[PDB]
Amino acid sequence: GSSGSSGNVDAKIAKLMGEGYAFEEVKRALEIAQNNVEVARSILREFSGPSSG
Amino acid sequence: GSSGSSGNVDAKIAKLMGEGYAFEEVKRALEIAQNNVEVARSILREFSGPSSG
Repeated sequence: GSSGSSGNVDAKIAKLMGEGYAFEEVKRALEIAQNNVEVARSILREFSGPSSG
Repeated sequence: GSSGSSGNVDAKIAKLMGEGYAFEEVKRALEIAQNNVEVARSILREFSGPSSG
């Protein structure tokens, strides 16, 4: 992506919440992930594990 | 740090292992962290979260 050294936090939370996760879980993921969306998606994947099919 | 665009993976695994975590745990943490030591620490703090004092 165009920038990889911080920027915003709330926009990232909104991003991950759109994947179908609760705000609380997302806030946890962005905290741990040093506020990175690309990285937070892996955290929520582990803590939730969504289905498909 | 000075540079964060991915890089060698072994050099990251071998770093977190020196903290006190097992290979299994470290390799996992790095994969979740998009192979980044700085974020892997926060992940190991969630799967282990060791004590001090």
